[PDB]
This record gives sequence, structure tokens and C-alpha cells, in this order.
Amino acid sequence: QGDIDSLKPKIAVNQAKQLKRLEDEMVVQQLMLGGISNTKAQRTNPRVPGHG
Amino acid sequence: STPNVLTNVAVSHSGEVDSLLIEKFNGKVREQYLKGENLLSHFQVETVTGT
Repeated sequence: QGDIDSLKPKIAVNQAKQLKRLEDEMVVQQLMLGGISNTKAQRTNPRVPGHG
Repeated sequence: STPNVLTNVAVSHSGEVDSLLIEKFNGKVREQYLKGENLLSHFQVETVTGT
């Protein structure tokens, strides 16, 4: 009684887009945190005595 | 004369089991009758999908 032509493949392709969007959003969030967390003011000491 | 000790293979030497003769089954499976009235055969019924 769905009356919808395909329903199920549409729901599947919607789920795929949801997962892809979250995958990209997580990467952007991690880049932002990596940028903001360690800025020479909070760390005060590099991970290895050489790098910046 | 005649036989007077005639051998029967249907009697057990011990008293544990009685007959030593398994009965057959040959189908004869009985079910509830429930005759088919089929009143709905008179009426028109076309299956519909959705709506």
C-alpha cells in the first residue's frame, strides 16, 4: 500500500548520501580541531624538540 | 494327532513385551472436515496494489 514507485532504492540512496555527508563533516571537524588545539600558546612545547 | 505344540513367533519368551507385532499405518490421516462454503465466489474480487 505504499503507492510509491520504488521507495526502497530511494531510501538506500538517501542513506548513502547521509553517510557520505557525515564522513566529510568529520574530516572537516578534525582539521579544524587540529588547527585550533595546538597553536604554540597552549602546547608551549612541540611534539618533538625539532618541529613547529 | 494334529499339531499340539505349534510354534508362534508372536509370543515373547520374556514378559517385558507382549505381541512382537508392529501394526501398520497405511496413511488414513484424518483432518477436521470444515466443508468449503465458498460464498465469496459469487462476488467480484480484483486485487489492488496501493490505495
